[PDB]
Amino acid sequence: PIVQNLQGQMVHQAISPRTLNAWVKVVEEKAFSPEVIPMFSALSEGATPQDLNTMLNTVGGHQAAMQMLKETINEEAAEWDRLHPVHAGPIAPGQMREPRGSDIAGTTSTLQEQIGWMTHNPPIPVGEIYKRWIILGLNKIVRMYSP
Amino acid sequence: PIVQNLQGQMVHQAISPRTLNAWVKVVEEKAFSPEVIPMFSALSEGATPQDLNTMLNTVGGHQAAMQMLKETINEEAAEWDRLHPVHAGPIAPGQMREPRGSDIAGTTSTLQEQIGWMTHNPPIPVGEIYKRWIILGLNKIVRMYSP
Amino acid sequence: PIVQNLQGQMVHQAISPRTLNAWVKVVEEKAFSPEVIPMFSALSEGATPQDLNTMLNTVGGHQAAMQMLKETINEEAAEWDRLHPVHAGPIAPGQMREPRGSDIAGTTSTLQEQIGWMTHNPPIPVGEIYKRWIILGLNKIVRMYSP
Amino acid sequence: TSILDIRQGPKEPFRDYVDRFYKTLRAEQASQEVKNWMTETLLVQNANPDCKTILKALGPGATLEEMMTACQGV
Amino acid sequence: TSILDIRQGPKEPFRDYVDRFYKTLRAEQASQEVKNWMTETLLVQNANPDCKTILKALGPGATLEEMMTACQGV
Amino acid sequence: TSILDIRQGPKEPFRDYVDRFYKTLRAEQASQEVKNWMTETLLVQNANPDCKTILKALGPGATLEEMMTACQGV
Repeated sequence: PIVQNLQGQMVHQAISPRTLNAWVKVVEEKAFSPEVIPMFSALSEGATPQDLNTMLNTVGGHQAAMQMLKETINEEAAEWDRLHPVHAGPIAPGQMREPRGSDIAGTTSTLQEQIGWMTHNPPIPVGEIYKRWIILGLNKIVRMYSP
Repeated sequence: PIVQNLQGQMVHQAISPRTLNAWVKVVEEKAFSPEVIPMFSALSEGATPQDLNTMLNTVGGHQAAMQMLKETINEEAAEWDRLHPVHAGPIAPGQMREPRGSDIAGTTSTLQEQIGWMTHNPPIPVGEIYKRWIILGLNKIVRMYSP
Repeated sequence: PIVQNLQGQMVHQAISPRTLNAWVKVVEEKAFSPEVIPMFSALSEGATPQDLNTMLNTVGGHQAAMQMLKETINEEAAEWDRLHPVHAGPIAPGQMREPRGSDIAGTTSTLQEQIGWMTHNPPIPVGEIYKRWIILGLNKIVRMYSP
Repeated sequence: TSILDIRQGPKEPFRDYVDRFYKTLRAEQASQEVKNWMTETLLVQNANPDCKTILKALGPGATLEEMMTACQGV
Repeated sequence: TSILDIRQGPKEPFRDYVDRFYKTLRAEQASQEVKNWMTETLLVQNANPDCKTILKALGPGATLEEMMTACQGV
Repeated sequence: TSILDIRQGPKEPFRDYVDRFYKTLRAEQASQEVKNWMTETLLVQNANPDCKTILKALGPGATLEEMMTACQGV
């Protein structure tokens, strides 16, 4: 995640193993139950896309759901690209590039790039955009997996 | 929560997973027992409204009680709005807006707004107002759930 | 691992016992399952070759796989030496030596040497080169150990 | 399971039923106004005859602690 | 176990089968285009006659939530 | 359960009863003066005849260690 250091700057720090394991354990115990979404939200505080793929990729089991989510993440990403067209002409030397759906999904962007966008002024909340897609896709799952 | 940093300022820091889990475990084990209220009170030290909705939303089970509480929180909030009318004329550029019942419940306010009110001079204790509503609603529950 | 200190420099710090034990426990529980690879990747964040041999050497059980991996690590290392020939003439006093496959595998290099290469400017990512060999060799194993 | 399929048993305490209701209501994502409509309507409708009778006597305007204490002996 | 050996039982819910499929698909390392080909093809082909029948009625263009809700009673 | 429903068994040690009393008293939220009234009154009143007899001999002014040691053999 990207956290604030004592000095008063935003720097990246790694997520903790008993945080990781707590994510694992939630999924083990409460599967598709709604409490998973606030839980997720708390444990995703200050998290990167990269950390969010890590959390999704580290799941075991419920592979039908994991595939449905993936496909929702790509749909929501396809929709990001649709709604926000690429911008006019070449990229400025003085500036950094606008993200695509795949940069938001973490796929085409690097960590330093993910830190550029979030730490820069104005900052862009690429975590929160992926977060809604995850929560939206979580609703899809919850609604389906209701019996 | 909003905690004091080493430098001597009040800054927000996230709540810990084994704190979260300790909240979960209390509820699992002691359900509606009175010891839940001091326990709550300790674990709510320096907490935001946002963190208080997180704690309430992360409950599983006892949904009749959770609904009774919600409805108590809204009643107490409706009462906040009644007792404290909105103030005269437009909001000053030099000042920040007075809260409503829904800002106290965390609903209409953002985190930075919740930090503005609490950290500013004079500070306003929107946590402690929600806390009484929670404790009051906890009494309602305890009294009902006595057999 | 080599981590950034508060002062703003990269210094070595030792890996933690409950990190070590978490590595052990993953292997105990999920054996050759694919979730082992992201898991590995997270727990190998900022890790040295030396720490990576420590992790491999501390395995118990699955010795056929451990030997297959070793032999993959040496093949990938032999390939490093092939692709990157040694450089022209004697080593400069002002400079430090280029790594071989065995320095990447941690075998012929010392820790201070591993810190020289990574902390120096430009830095060389000898962790990430070993990491791919480990991940590649992990694919070999996963594919074989599929039933 | 659908919200329409939530019903109170002939021997099941209302309380255990109301818990089931706001759990399933917790998995419905509809507008609040619709969920208010579901609350006043479906809850009583799928309540058992003995309690149903009781709840009809509370009239309208009733709140959950009063419903929950009203159908306790049933 | 090979991906061709993944098949749906005569009493096995599709759901439990689809989970098995993307787990084994998760251990295949092939190009995405090939894995897309495997998805539309092999999944339905090794699906049981009763659900297979059902899936033929969805036509093409179908997505996983609709397949998964389509073969639920089977 | 209501505080009036708290009573001492015919074979139940007083001690186990006094624990039950301040647990239920712990779920009463009344003014302290009322809760003092409940203490001196209801506790003895719902105490069993054998201990009740004992407690009448302690007279008024008695404190909990002396009541608790007074009804120990009963």
